[PDB]
Amino acid sequence: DQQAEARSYLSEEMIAEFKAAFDMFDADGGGDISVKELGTVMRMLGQTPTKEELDAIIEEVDEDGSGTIDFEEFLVMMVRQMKEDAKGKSEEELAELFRIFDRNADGYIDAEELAEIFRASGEHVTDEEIESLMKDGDKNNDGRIDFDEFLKMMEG
Ligand SMILES: [Ca+2]
Ligand SMILES: [Ca+2]
Ligand SMILES: [Ca+2]
Ligand SMILES: [Ca+2]
Ligand SMILES: [Ca+2]
Repeated sequence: DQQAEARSYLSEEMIAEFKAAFDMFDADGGGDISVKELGTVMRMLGQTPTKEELDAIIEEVDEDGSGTIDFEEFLVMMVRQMKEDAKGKSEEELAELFRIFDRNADGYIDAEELAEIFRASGEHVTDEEIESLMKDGDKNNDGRIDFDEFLKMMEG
């Protein structure tokens, strides 16, 4: 089920990129990645994992209990890393967006700060538009916009 889902998330084109990586990691070309093969790749990345630590990573994926990671398990592993990064890059955009707007960085975006950003972006925006904006974001009605409110406004 997890592998089927993983598969559906990737394109032919992505799978083949991953078969290639998989094949490289698969040092003996046997079709599945062992604790030894994974360690070589991790050591390479500069880490010092113990055999138990490698065994653990494999368990994250190991749905047939072989103690090794085969291709179907590899994509699940890759897709999990792909979704985590996308999520992490998405959050970084939001944190920094809020940081650009909050020029006096008191942790809140006010109507003036809001205006300057659109101003700076090169777009028109009327005092009525900003007003509408500030009133739809101000959920606790204190006139300013906090990170909680901003997020709600962003992801909508
Ligand atoms: Ca295709
Ligand atoms: Ca192998
Ligand atoms: Ca397995
Ligand atoms: Ca501010
Ligand atoms: Ca508020």
